[PDB]
Amino acid sequence: TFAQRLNSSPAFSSFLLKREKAESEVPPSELELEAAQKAAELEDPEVALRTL
Amino acid sequence: SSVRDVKTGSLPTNFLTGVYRFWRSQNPAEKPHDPVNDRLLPAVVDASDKRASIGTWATTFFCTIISCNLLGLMPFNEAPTSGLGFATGLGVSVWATATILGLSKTGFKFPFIFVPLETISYTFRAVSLGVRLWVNMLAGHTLLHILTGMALALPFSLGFFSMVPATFGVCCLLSALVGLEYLVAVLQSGVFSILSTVYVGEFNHDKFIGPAAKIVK
Amino acid sequence: EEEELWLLTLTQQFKHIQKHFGIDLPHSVVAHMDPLLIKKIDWETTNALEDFDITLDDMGAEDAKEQWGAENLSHHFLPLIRYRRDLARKNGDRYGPDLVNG
Amino acid sequence: SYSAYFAKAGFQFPAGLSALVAGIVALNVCTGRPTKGTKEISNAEYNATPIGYLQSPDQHPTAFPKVPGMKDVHGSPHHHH
Amino acid sequence: SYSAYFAKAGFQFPAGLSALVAGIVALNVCTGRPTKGTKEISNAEYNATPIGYLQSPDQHPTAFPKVPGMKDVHGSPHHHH
Amino acid sequence: EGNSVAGIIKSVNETSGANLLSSLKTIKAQAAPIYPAAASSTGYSTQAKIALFGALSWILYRADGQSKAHEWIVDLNLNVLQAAWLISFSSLIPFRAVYFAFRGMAPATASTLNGLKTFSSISL
Amino acid sequence: EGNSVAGIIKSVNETSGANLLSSLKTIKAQAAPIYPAAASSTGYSTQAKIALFGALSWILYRADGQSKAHEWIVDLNLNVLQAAWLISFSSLIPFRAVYFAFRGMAPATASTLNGLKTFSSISL
Amino acid sequence: PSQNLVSTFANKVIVEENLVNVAEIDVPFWSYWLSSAGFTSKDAFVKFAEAVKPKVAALSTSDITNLTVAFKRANYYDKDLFTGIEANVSANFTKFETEQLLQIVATFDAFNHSSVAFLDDVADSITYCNHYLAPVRAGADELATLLTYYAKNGHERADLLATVARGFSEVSLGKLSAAQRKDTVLSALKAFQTFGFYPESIEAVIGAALVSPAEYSAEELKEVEAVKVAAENALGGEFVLIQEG
Amino acid sequence: PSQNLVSTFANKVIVEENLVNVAEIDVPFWSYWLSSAGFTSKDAFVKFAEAVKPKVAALSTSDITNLTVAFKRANYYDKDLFTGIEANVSANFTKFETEQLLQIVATFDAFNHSSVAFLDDVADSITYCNHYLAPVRAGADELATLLTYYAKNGHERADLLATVARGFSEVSLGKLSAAQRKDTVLSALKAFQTFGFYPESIEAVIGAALVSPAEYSAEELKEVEAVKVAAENALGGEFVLIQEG
Amino acid sequence: MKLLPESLQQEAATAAVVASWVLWHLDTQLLPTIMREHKLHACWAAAAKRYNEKLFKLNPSY
Amino acid sequence: VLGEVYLKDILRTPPTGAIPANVPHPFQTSFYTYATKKLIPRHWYLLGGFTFTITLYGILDGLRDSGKKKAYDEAIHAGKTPYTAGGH
Amino acid sequence: MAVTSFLGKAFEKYFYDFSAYEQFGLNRFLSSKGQYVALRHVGFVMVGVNVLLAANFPFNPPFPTIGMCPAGWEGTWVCQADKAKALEMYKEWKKSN
Amino acid sequence: MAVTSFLGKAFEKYFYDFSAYEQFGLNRFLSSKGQYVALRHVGFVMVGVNVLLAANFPFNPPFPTIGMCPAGWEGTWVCQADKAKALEMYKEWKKSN
Ligand SMILES: [Zn+2]
Ligand SMILES: [Zn+2]
Repeated sequence: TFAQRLNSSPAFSSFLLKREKAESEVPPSELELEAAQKAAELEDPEVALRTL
Repeated sequence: SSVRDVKTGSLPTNFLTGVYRFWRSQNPAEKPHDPVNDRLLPAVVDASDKRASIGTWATTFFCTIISCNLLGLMPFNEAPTSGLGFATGLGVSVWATATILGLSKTGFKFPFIFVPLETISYTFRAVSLGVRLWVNMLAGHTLLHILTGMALALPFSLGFFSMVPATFGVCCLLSALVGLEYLVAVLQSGVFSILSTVYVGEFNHDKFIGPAAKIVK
Repeated sequence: EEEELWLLTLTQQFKHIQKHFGIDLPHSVVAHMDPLLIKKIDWETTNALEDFDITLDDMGAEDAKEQWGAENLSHHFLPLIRYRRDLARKNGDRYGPDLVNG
Repeated sequence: SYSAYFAKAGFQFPAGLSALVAGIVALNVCTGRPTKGTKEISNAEYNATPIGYLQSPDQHPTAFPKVPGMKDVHGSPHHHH
Repeated sequence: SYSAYFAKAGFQFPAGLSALVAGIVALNVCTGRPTKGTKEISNAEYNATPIGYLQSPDQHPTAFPKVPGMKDVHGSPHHHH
Repeated sequence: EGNSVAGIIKSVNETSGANLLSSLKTIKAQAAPIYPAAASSTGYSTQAKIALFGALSWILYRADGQSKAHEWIVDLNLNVLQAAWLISFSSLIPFRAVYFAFRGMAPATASTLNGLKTFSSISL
Repeated sequence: EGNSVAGIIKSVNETSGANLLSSLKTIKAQAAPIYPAAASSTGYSTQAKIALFGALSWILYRADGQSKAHEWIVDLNLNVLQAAWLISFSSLIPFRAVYFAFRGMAPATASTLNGLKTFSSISL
Repeated sequence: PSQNLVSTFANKVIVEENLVNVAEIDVPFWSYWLSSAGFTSKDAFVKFAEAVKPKVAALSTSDITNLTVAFKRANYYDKDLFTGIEANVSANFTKFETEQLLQIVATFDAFNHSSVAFLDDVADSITYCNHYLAPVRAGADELATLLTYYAKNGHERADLLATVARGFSEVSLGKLSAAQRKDTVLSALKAFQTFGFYPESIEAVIGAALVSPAEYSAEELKEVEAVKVAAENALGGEFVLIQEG
Repeated sequence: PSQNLVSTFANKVIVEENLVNVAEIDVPFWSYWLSSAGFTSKDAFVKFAEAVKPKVAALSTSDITNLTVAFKRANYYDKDLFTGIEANVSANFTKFETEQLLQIVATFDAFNHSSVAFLDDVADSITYCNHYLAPVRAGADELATLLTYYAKNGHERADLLATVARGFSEVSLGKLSAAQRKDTVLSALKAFQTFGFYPESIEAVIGAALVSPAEYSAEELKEVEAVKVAAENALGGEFVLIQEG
Repeated sequence: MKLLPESLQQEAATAAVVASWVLWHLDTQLLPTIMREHKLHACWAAAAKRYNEKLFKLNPSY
Repeated sequence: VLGEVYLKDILRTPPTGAIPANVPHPFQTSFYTYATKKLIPRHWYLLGGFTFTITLYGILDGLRDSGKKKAYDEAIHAGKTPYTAGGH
Repeated sequence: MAVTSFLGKAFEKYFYDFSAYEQFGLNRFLSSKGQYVALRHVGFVMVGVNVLLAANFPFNPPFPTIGMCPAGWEGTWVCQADKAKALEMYKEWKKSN
Repeated sequence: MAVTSFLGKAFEKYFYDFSAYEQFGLNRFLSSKGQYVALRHVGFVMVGVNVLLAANFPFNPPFPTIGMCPAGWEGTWVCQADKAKALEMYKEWKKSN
């Protein structure tokens, strides 16, 4: 998700943001969470062919 | 010869975007009567070529003064804008930039008994823009020197780590004056460059060229 | 699969910008992926129009703001209309959108 | 994913800082006047004077003075009082 | 065959030259004595003297002198002769 | 470096039907973008040492002339007053709220990118 | 980077007899050493500019104080006498004979390398 | 013998045969700056045109712009150099700028030299590879040269004509002298009717003639009024000059 | 209350439980320098020995030398750490130096811990991967520790013994105190007869005992004279001390 | 206290050197970087409706 | 087909080999392009305003030393010492 | 250690989770944490003032005392409000002390 | 041009094959080339001396003249062997000239 890609950003490995989480500001919505899981299923391109 | 690589969405890139877009918003462009299309696009581009870069100048003076004012609040450092030639030398240089812009609107010729009184109140803007920055950075630091001398008179005379309710009330008064100095450091860099957009933006007006011939309906 | 290289380069390049823009994308990768967008952005900075979208927002030009954005991604359709023009030139015809009345 | 590319290049100065530092230093050393507490003398005076008498007491204040106004050197006792 | 590998890295200083230049400069500026033709004065004299009178004539020789001994400035006419 | 979609198109065209579905994870990874790997430290650059020795050479030189300034104990007790606020700013500023407040100053990070809506660029 | 002889041994073992003699120029070139190619100029490094501006900043500063030296015309006519020999040394020193005379000062370049005489290291 | 040694040095060391022997290293630098100082020298430019021909295929875009406007000012036309120049432009057309292409075309418009692959790659580059307000920064005497070079060669690119028509306004024509504005307005209207393309900014190149018709003939104003009626029904209205205010 | 606040700060912030909480970052740096200051602390070294075990396989050679001589001075023997140490040495044996291996072996010789793969990769490294005069720079009390560690474990490497026998001379034994020279000469001759290897520089470790036999017993001089007759027929001659001059 | 400097022109020229370096650094280094990522986002957000409609009319895939 | 000679130097994919160098702006390349295209056409009002202040403050530095010289001569032509003799 | 990598991790766990507001209890006496910081601030100043004075105590103060004297001094060089006077008395006192 | 690549190639072909020992003939008058260099050397000094003197000619010489005067000067400030004397005479001459 966006906040999960922000947590591994270079900004959050900085000293003042090291113990911070990007989901604490605005959390990922239920559609963003369920579409990160759906995108994890389809990173196998064989699973994407057979689904389609 | 090889430039450095920038991460997109860095915090200094986001701060300076919002800072530049703030000072650019202080002198907005004026809407023409015509709709802006490919007919009016060279008139809009030429309207931008004749406007001064006050969006760039005001964030030059914001970023060079807030960096200088906040040096005075770092330990072992004094503010450069606490000097008379530095701080008033930025105030005259804004005033001369406004005047050189307003003098070029013609052909560099300078503009009954009224106009020496419009001029005086206009020439005082020169010294008032810089002295307001200088006196604020001087009078805040000077009061802090006097009250640190008073607050040192008590532990020098009385005990070290003794009779502590007398020095606690003045170490918290000293601490709340350094905190006000962080507010005056940010405000006076804002007031200097708000006023630079006002003074330079007075002569930031030219004629919209526009369409001289049309095909109506 | 005739024009699938162009349509899937547009897809793969925007999906990589969108995944990474404002998080960790370097400016070198943007200027690699989209060199003519960076070239046209640099023209506005060079020619003192670095606030041109703020100028069009000051004067309320909402349709010249959409033309400003569309003319700066205008080169995304250039690999297509150079291909479709070299189809129609080798097939004897003329390219349609090159012509005034056509 | 690009986080380890930005950790490789470490600290770097702003991209023209050597022209700011060479511009502020060139204003502080090309003053065109003697160096703030000194006075230019003739070569006949400089070759004839000890280095303890070229020094002024005002230009060497005491590094942590026990009395305000303590100086480290004393200079020439040949005053023109 | 390796000739084009050695053309890539261009000029380079000797591998510790910044410690030689910082050592020769730190011997020429940390002299511990006034700066060769000047004399340390009090602050009351420096604030009271014009910058044309702080200058000595010996310290400003003429850049291409038509007569040997020409100086550019003239200094204080208040000599103690 | 040619583009990776023409590398995908070529690598899928010259495979057979039998090893198509096995090859799809090595054509996926041959066209993934490079994310360079986390190298070893080699810490504190030749300019991070100039920045910290030059800042220590400045702090020592400013504290040297502060200690002979005729108000030397008042000058040295102002660095304690000024550094007390640098300590109270590390403990009071919400640094995650400040980070996301600067992200809203910039319109580039205040929203998501907006073009290319996937139904326009299909290739069926 | 594994060693290129084990790359030769592997590439010759997994070829067939029919394409052995055709593959021998691409196994030869896969195990040739890298000689990096002549890149573009990017001339005058960030330290070659310090070396030439700092030498011009030295020559101007030394000629500045030479011109007010009380023997200024004798000082400035000694730089003409000294630079006359820098010109006569470019025209009289045999620079190829000097190059091969310094190569004989070093025993590393005064001879050829001497080990490993080829009949001891055969593999038949 | 001081005057004799200087005069002997001047007749064997500083001549133009050694001035073109130091000029062999970088050609388009020395070609451009000498021609701007007034050094035409038709058979000294032939030494340029063969010393640069093994290099034209790998020149930067500001080098190619420096070759063509130098070989325009020296008026020398080497047809087998100028096909290597147009094969530099039509192979690197995305890297050229409208500031650079409007000077390359005006060289190719004097020396009547064109290709169809070159005319497309200049029009593809001005329209798509360059900023859409780059015609506004051009100056209308260079845009009219580009408009006629596409009408001389019969090349109808209706996307290029909408781009070049941005750079015609009261602003861009007002920076011209009225001798040069007249030579541009007639040259731009002659190209706008050759394609039959009447954009909404044709009413600034027409109105640059009808606001001062005492510099024009009645033959040329018949040419202008032919385009005005041709543009009036295309844009769907009638022409009207504006008195300002 | 100034004394109360300092004493409260001292019992909750500066203890040895937080001294080992800053020492978790780089272990073999802090392990080595604290043990050289006299900080043994057997169950503070157990916090070291598990904090470093995910790192021993990737340590530099001067880090491995710092672990073993710290865990020798603290006398703590972690058998599953010391197999990761000997798997660092026997995987990077070409990178270790004789200065570093003679200190790692003397740790492995106190704590009687060996492998056959470790004993070969230490002997392969001292003999082939290191300079052949590196035993001469060693000091003979460390070489005798290496000689007995190969005789305790019954490992006959006749190439290693010719290398370590360089570092026995009048020079190397003369830098020893006569209490430590005696503990070395008996320890070196006991290892030289265990392999039956009598090099030509055994006549300097024998002659270090026979030039001052009043520090030795008659039991130990019977041990010495057993090796002298065993070395005399091997070298093909008879022993003779030299009066200098 | 310290009111007038030793040279007013030296302090006024220090202000002009600092503020012209900030002008150069902003115009040359900061603002090209600002506008490269401001206007990638802004051109994509302004063209997005006309880009996608132009692409819908172009690809023959429906 | 549309075959990658049409996408050349127009549209590239995300890099797979290595991350390239950043493309310089023309102003980061050369100060002469900055000076002649932006600094002098757009910011000459600031450079004129910084020039006015350095000139004006050199007038005021000239008035301050011609007033120091006036008070200095009026003590050595009046038999007084021109300063307070330092203090030490 | 690695000189940039050890105590950066030590300062990190001194900055973040090392908290004397909870490890020393201290919620028993203080209302919030926003007022623990607001007197650790004033506590840092009072400690830093008392260290700077005591690290060189026998000094004639540059600052104006308000008519007060430190200890049994009261007429010495430490309390003398004329500075050229107290320089003479300090030089006499330094031979004895 | 490329500023390091043009005149490096121009200086190379000025250094190497540009030779006024053969392009100006000059083997007719000179025996070797080892003595063409041995008086191009002395020719460089005599030219460089005569340029340095003439580029500022009206000057009182720091070096001792041997009792000689340049032209019609002979009693002016240019030939005056007392330097404080000639400074006075130059300042008078500079108002007139
Ligand atoms: Zn202070
Ligand atoms: Zn000399």
